[PDB]
Amino acid sequence: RDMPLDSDVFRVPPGYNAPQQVHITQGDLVGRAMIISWVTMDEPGSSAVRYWSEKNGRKRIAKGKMSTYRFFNYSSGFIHHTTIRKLKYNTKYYYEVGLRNTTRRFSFITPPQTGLDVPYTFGLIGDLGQSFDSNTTLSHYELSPKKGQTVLFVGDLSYADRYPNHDNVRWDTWGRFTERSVAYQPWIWTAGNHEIEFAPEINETEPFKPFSYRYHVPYEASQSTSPFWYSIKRASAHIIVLSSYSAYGRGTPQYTWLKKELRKVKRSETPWLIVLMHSPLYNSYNHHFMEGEAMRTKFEAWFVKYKVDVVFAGHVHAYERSERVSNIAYKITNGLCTPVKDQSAPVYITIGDAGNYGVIDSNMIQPQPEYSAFREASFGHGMFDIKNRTHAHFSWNRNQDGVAVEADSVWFFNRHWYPVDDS
Amino acid sequence: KNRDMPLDSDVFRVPPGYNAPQQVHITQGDLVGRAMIISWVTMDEPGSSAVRYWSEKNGRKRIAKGKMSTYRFFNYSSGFIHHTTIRKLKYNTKYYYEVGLRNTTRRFSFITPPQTGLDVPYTFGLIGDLGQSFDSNTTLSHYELSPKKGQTVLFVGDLSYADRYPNHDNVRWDTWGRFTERSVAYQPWIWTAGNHEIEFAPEINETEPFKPFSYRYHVPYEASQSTSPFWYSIKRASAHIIVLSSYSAYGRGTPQYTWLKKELRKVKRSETPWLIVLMHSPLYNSYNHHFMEGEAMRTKFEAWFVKYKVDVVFAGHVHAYERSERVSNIAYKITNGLCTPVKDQSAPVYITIGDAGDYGVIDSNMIQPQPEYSAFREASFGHGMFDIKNRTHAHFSWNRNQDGVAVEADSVWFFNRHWYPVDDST
Ligand SMILES: *[C@@H]1O[C@H](CO)[C@@H](O[C@@H]2O[C@H](CO)[C@@H](O)[C@H](O)[C@H]2NC(C)=O)[C@H](O[C@@H]2O[C@@H](C)[C@@H](O)[C@@H](O)[C@@H]2O)[C@H]1NC(C)=O
Ligand SMILES: *[C@@H]1O[C@H](CO)[C@@H](O[C@@H]2O[C@H](CO)[C@@H](O)[C@H](O)[C@H]2NC(C)=O)[C@H](O[C@@H]2O[C@@H](C)[C@@H](O)[C@@H](O)[C@@H]2O)[C@H]1NC(C)=O
Ligand SMILES: *[C@@H]1O[C@H](CO)[C@@H](O)[C@H](O)[C@H]1NC(C)=O
Ligand SMILES: *[C@@H]1O[C@H](CO)[C@@H](O)[C@H](O)[C@H]1NC(C)=O
Ligand SMILES: *[C@@H]1O[C@H](CO)[C@@H](O)[C@H](O)[C@H]1NC(C)=O
Ligand SMILES: *[C@@H]1O[C@H](CO)[C@@H](O)[C@H](O)[C@H]1NC(C)=O
Ligand code: VN3
Ligand SMILES: [Fe+3]
Ligand SMILES: [Fe+3]
Ligand code: NA
Ligand code: NA
Ligand SMILES: [Zn+2]
Ligand SMILES: [Zn+2]
Repeated sequence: RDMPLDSDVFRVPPGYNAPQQVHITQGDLVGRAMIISWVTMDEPGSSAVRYWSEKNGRKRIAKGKMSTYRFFNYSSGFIHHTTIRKLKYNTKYYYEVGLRNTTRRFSFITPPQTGLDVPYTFGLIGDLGQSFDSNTTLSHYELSPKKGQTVLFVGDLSYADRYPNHDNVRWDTWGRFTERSVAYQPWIWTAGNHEIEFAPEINETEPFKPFSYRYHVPYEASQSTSPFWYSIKRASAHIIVLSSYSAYGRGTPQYTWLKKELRKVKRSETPWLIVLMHSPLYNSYNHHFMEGEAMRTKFEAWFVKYKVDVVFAGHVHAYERSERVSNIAYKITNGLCTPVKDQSAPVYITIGDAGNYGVIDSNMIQPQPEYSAFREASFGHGMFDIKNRTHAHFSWNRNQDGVAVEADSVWFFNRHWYPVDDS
Repeated sequence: KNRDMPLDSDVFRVPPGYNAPQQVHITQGDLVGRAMIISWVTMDEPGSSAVRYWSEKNGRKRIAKGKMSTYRFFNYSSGFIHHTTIRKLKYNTKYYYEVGLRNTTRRFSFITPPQTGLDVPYTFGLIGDLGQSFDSNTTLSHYELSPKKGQTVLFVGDLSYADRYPNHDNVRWDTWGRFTERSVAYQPWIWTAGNHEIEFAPEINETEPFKPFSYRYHVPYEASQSTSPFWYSIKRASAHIIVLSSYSAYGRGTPQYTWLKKELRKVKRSETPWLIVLMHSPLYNSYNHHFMEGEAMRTKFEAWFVKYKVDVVFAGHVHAYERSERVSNIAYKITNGLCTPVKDQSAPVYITIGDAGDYGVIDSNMIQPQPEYSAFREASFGHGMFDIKNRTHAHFSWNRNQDGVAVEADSVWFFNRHWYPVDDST
């Protein structure tokens, strides 16, 4: 069910050395920067980005870096990453790439300065892939009247690793296909298991290699030492991105980083505390049942201690919304291993249903457990729409519904600023 | 509070002569025991990485050529580290070897193991969390003086504790190398990485995990088709030893997870009936210190250990001694309430042996009451011995530093899970 190579969504932008696979993401901690990324296929080209605000109309130049990689017998084109800095808040910018030969122009709008009541609408997309289902989900997202301003992407991007030798051409197609969204609004990247691409049989033993060359993240801005875990702040939200497939034992870099990062969160500046990871800690579907248990034993108690509002994950190709529950009272021999209602705990949402390679996960463990509020095996996407420091509205849209139809929706009451039972 | 041996202690003396090799240490260099990695440091100049070696019988002297490396850690600059692999050795024979051939030569010896086989006896020492306190020295002394005669040390992690010093003062890696040489220059120590080897110190711009340890202690990880030094397998006599990394990734689909799943399928109990796992952090631990830190890895690998009938899992990290019953806790399914360990005669025994001395502190606070899964636990310094007699029987003993070197405060017969799975409860 993967879209054929000649699909319209995979068309090559015309013109000699025209930039393609253009994508942007936040480039700093607070929203004044953007990483601009693209690929040129005919020759290295310039890594310069020309950009200007609509407000001041002053054309500026930022210089970046070009890189290449190989994977088995695949050789990449020329990958460009350029960080535009010192941007004004809440301002429309135009930017151009391909300054030496064929120039292409895009735009984005910077977020407002971080603050207590700053509204912002986040899209939720996971396990996207490049099937016709993937295209429908992307269409529904961009047609949504809630108007997403940034996608929180919970992992499993291209599924290129399903192809012979992970045929990395399917990374190039995915980049051309997603450009119509991510060239104009940031996607916040989480690494999933299809990004691991550990393939010792063809001597590719470096985890996350193609993904890490193609998708950069501002990980140094939160004093992380690795691209696979990091934080950003945007509007009223503090977003923590974790790596299900990296080390998280006590004392490891990721564990150390997260422990310190949670102490740095200021709910008086960013009231909405959001965690992204690929593998869900709470999941009542058959597929990947209990894979999240290892990270849960390490980090669940911290999520409760710090009153995380919501944890988004993918991996399971379906939709699930938990109750606020915790399973943190276990001590090996005390028998306390059943999740209980816990209003201090986040809501766990699985949103890995954007299409993958066309397969939905319909097998559910029955009956629906007490910890699960709502689950359905349909393709779709989410929207987390912050109104102010106390209220955020989450909605789930199905591909088989109208683009303005929400099959599930719930009001989030903030755990720090308004801890009322939002059951 | 500071019980570390002072820099001028006799165990830290520098071998005399210009560029004399120091911190000499060996470990198995291949999968089956026909090779040895020879390692050492020269301090005055790079020197030669050549190793001269010969058996005590035929006496034909050969040269193996190795590689030199250096590293920096903050304001520390290492000396010149040599690693050289001697290959194609004969089984069960004594070899002499010489390092420092350019200037000051020093000579040592080792005895290769017998060829792997079903009924091959072999005596393994167990040492965890050694450190360089006076307690550490006593433990090493007790091991060297054992009447049972250890032939290889299985070391379950936390080596030098240099990371406790300001800027992890890597001089304390050098001292530890000189201190331990009296043992490890003559018999292999099998290295497991512990949390004191991570040395993740972003505050001083040292962010490469395991850097000083991995420069100083090499392992034959390619021999078992691992892509990382931090997890690997070796076979020695009748034992198949799997070394895991508590502080590397082990999620589904990760390199270590993938490697272990495939490696367990390669185990042949008719060739190496004793299946032994090493890791730093214990999956079963009834002490307060580090209680339940092993849960995450336990969720991933415990069921595999039972499926493959691992005989024993050795760990350190807790600075005390513990021996579990044969139990498993693998039946949990979130909502089925099955989260209590049960007797399980396919399961390994879990032994915590992280009590060789560290920086001088014992972990004495225990979970009360002693849980059913715990057979024996005691907060004393000491070390262990896993003495394989044959394919059905291995004798494990625990010697305390406060006792005579021949006294075993705890001991138990292991009955092999493949050839003789009798209840061997204490
Ligand atoms: C924070 O955002 C909430 C969601 O928009 C606000 O609630 C909404 O307030 C409207 C009046 O401004 C009201 O018609 C809507 O029904 C309501 N939506 C709900 C409750 O889901 C909230 O407004 C405060 O709380 C509500 C319950 C009323 O008491 C309002 O008068 C309050 O202003 C916003 N909080 C603010 C603005 O402080
Ligand atoms: C493997 O080694 C075991 C320990 O040395 C052997 O058991 C010991 O056998 C002695 C002489 O047969 C006997 O005096 C000891 O009591 C006994 N030790 C223990 C702890 O049981 C074992 O020998 C077999 O097993 C024992 C239990 C008897 O049935 C013997 O008759 C058997 O030969 C060795 N097993 C082998 C070589 O297969
Ligand atoms: C993908 O969806 C877009 C927007 O609905 C449509 O124009 C395009 O033809 C689709 N391409 C496919 C399904 O290959
Ligand atoms: C890579 O190798 C496969 C065979 O394993 C072949 O079919 C494919 O065309 C090769 N691709 C390139 C770009 O050489
Ligand atoms: C490294 O810095 C420490 C702390 O300032 C100092 O005591 C030590 O002598 C230094 N080591 C060097 C410069 O080799
Ligand atoms: C360490 O132990 C050895 C052997 O028991 C002894 O000769 C030496 O003096 C000790 N060194 C210390 C305690 O510093
Ligand atoms: O083999 V002779 O140099 O002691
Ligand atoms: Fe997926
Ligand atoms: Fe220790
Ligand atoms: Na699974
Ligand atoms: Na996992
Ligand atoms: Zn996945
Ligand atoms: Zn430890």
